[PDB]
Amino acid sequence: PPGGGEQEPPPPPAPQDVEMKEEAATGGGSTGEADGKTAAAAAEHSQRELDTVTLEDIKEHVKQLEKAVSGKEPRFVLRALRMLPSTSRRLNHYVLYKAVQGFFTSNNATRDFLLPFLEEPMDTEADLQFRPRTGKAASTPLLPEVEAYLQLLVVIFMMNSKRYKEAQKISDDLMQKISTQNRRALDLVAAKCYYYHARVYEFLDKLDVVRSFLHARLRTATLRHDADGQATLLNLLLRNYLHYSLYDQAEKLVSKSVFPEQANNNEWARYLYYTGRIKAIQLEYSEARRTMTNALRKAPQHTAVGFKQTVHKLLIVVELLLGEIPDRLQFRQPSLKRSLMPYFLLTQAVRTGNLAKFNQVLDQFGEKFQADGTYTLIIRLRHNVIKTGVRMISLSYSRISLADIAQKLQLDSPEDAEFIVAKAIRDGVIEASINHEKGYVQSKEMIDIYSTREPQLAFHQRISFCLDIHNMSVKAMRFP
Amino acid sequence: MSEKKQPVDEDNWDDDNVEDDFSNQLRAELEKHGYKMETS
Amino acid sequence: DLYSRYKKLQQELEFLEVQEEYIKDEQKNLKK
Amino acid sequence: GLRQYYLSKIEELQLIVNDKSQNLRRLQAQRNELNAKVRL
Amino acid sequence: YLASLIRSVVALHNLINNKIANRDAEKKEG
Amino acid sequence: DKKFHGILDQGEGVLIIFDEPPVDKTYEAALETIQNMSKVVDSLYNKAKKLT
Amino acid sequence: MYEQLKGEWNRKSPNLSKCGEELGRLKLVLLELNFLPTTGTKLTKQQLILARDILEIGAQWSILRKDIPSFERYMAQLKCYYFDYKEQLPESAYMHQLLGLNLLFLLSQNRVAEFHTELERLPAKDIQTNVYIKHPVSLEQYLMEGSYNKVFLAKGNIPAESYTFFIDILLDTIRDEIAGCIEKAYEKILFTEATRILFFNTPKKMTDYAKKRGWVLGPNNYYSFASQQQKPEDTTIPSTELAKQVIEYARQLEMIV
Amino acid sequence: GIISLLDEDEPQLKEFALHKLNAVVNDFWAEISESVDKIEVLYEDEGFRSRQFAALVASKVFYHLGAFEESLNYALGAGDLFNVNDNSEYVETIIAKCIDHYTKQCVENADLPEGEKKPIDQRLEGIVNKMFQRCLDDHKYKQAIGIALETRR
Repeated sequence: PPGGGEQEPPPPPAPQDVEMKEEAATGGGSTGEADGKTAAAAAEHSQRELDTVTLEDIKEHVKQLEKAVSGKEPRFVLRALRMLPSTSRRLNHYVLYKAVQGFFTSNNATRDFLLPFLEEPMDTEADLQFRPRTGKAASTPLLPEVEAYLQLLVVIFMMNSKRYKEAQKISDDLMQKISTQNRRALDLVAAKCYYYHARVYEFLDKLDVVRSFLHARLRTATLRHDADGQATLLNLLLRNYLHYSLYDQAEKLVSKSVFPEQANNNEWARYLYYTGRIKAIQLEYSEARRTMTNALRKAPQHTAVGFKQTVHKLLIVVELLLGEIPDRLQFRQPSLKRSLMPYFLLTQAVRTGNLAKFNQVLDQFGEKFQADGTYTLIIRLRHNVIKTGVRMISLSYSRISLADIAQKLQLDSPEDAEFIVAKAIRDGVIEASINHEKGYVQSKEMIDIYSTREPQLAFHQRISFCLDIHNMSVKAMRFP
Repeated sequence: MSEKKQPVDEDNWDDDNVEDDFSNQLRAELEKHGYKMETS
Repeated sequence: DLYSRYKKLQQELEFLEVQEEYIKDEQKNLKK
Repeated sequence: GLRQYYLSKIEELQLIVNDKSQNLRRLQAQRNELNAKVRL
Repeated sequence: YLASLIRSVVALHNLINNKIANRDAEKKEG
Repeated sequence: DKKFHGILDQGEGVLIIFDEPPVDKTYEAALETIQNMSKVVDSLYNKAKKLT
Repeated sequence: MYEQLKGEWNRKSPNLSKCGEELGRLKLVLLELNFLPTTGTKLTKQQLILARDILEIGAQWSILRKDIPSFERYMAQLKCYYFDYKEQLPESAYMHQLLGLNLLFLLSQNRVAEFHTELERLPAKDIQTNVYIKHPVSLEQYLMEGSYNKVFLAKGNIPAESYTFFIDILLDTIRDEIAGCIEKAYEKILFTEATRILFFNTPKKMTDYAKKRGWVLGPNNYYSFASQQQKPEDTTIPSTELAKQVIEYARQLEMIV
Repeated sequence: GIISLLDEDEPQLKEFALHKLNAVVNDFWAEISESVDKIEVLYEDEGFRSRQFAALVASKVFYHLGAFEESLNYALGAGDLFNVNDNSEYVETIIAKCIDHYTKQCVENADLPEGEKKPIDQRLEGIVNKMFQRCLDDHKYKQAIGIALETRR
């Protein structure tokens, strides 16, 4: 009781200090300015809801003795939130439940008491037509149930809480969704709950009847609103279709839903990456690396970014497949350095011409590549090792025996050492001829490449590109 | 801010190119020259 | 009456193209 | 049906309202500025 | 190619010259 | 020592002599502008990137 | 239990008067129930384990009679059955030898895209285990680089079943390929060296290739037509295209947009 | 290949493929992305007696394929087997583009219907007045003058 009564009594009110200022300012705003007048294309309540997801990601950790959040639920759920003269008593009810935690004891919600914390939208003239309240009054309890996820006989409490929000989601899909942004501000509440709708299901449940419900969700999308409904319903469509073998890749080629034209700078950034791997996994190399690069330089400024630990790995998988390689550790971190050393040792073998050096990696770190889920692209680098090597040898040696190149590439056979060189010319790596009767492979010396048209093609790509950024500097300037 | 919906979870560059060339090739190439005289 | 919205947003597109061409077709003559 | 025959484009004939007004603004700000400098 | 490269940087320096006159007056004037 | 330029042959001693002032003025005096302009965009960080 | 089928299926009945009765037996499957995966009644497997054993052997004789369009009919239906998350046999003595059999014939079908989208369905069953499916993916791997002799060392290594019709198409797509790769910049080859680079001692099959393409039949000789002289020295093809591009530079240079 | 069963032209399977396309065309709406001919000619090979039921399932899959107009035309040929489908959540999809183009065809008509007119499809034009009845039916009538004038009727 002294170790309790000095360390337990400040966890109730100082969260009550900041929760009368963040979602009470959201409840004070997004009931009267999302159901109210307007929250326009330049709104604040979405970014305010962006402020009330991230703060509560790392806010709550403990099972909430002293009712420091276990008493917030009997506070924050007895809410009509209809109009100002009936919420002037509710502005007292933000303080009337504070002494319920203090003078008395509330109901400590420890893994059992969430069932009398969900049935309240009948109590004291509550509604569901005001879904700028009730979609947020879903998400204000729907987040902290599932934020820790706590995975011990809880899943049904998360489910029935989603079912009441799914009842709000059907009223979203059918009933009066126009110019109140009832779809728009709840497409985020659709999108943000889907990740809590998935990590429940990616932990212990199925995946696929939600997909047909997501097709029914994609049905009404772009069918009433063409803003942030075309965007988040397609990355959340793709998120396990890539990991499954179902159709979902040539469908997304001819699909019209490729461009929502705006997706709020962070869901748009990874959007070019989930379809960036689709061209990577189905052999479309050169088209992929520009939507892989564009999916990199549109991401914000966080540090614990473990998906960015994957895109920097994957972006130069396909560039090893094309030949080009940048320095990958050019932004090396204390958390990037350990995530590069098996994969950086791979491209060490690629810039060399050795053949079973590839085999000395693929037995040492063959298990690591299957953890990242990338092995099926790794296995085909032996075509690109041998074309790197045959370009390397033909440029160095001019008149080399074909019964010498195989011993240097440890090919163990001169009789197909002619044959890779045949496919080197069929692909077009080296030009010159082979004296198959003698055995030497002669190469012609290069000639005046300066007086060829091809450096103008190095220019014309970049003349037209540099006039574009001068035009974009004009088009983005005179907003005043 | 800083949401990032998580689905899953000079001094440096020139020597890395120099690390690429002699990665496993004659690191302390100092004493083979003392042994290459009587052989070659 | 979704078609009242149709016709008024049609008037909207029309007069907005009006104003856009009016503002647009001066950037040369003003300068000259 | 006939209800789903003319609704999808009136949904966003309202969204296509202020684009051309923004065009008017980004153009006319500079246009008025030019007229003003000239008569100045 | 050099002269067009210069054209992009100059208008970008002009872009900040409008972002100095956009943000530093909405709190001042209103 | 580049006081004279040419080539020497080993088989029979043939000195193929050639000369051209190739070009120097056009490219490297336009190349150093690029690294001057790189430092200008670097100095744009000290009035734009810090500021807005 | 409505079978009508358990007498003449294991023994060879080569194109006899069974197949029309077999399809009429597959007709009497469809009166009773659809081949919809039957999400309810997991215990009733006679429509699932007994009926699909008819459909997997129905794809087996579809290659022995050279019935190619009807072969991909049954194998696509078998793919829609192991898609089911309902618990079945995980495999049998056939599932490797049929799924990887589709991998080996679509190899011959000249569509490399569907060769690689199979790889979602079995991550570990290619390298660390399931050596009978290592052999087809390593084969097309060996067809990817220049290696041809290690390909026909795998034509000395056919472990699982016969694979006869697939490697014989794999003969034919290699026959024109060497007849394609005889056409590189070579010198004179006598009538022994490139005579044996495919798999021929001395038939008249070489004249069937020597009159198909060039490298003329002569005194123990393949004549080289490595001219490549006609195409260069084009100022005109730039001068049409660049005169377009230079005005295109001046469009987004002076005219305000 | 849940539609590659159409390789058999025997009329019993041609009448079983429609018997099956009722509850099996639901899931793999992506696995049928390339089935125009095996629906149009299979809808003209009278062994498949429910010929417009195949056009029904093709309009099911092609709107899913984003081929709104291919699903649209397969709704056109889908006869009364589609024209009665009017009030649901996915039928409203392929009953957007139909009059989305019929309304402009009839704009051109009521502008000048004298000669050289577009071919009245009777199923593109069929559900037009049939849904004008819906303008009567559920007693919503302001949207009907706009339907008529939009379709220039």
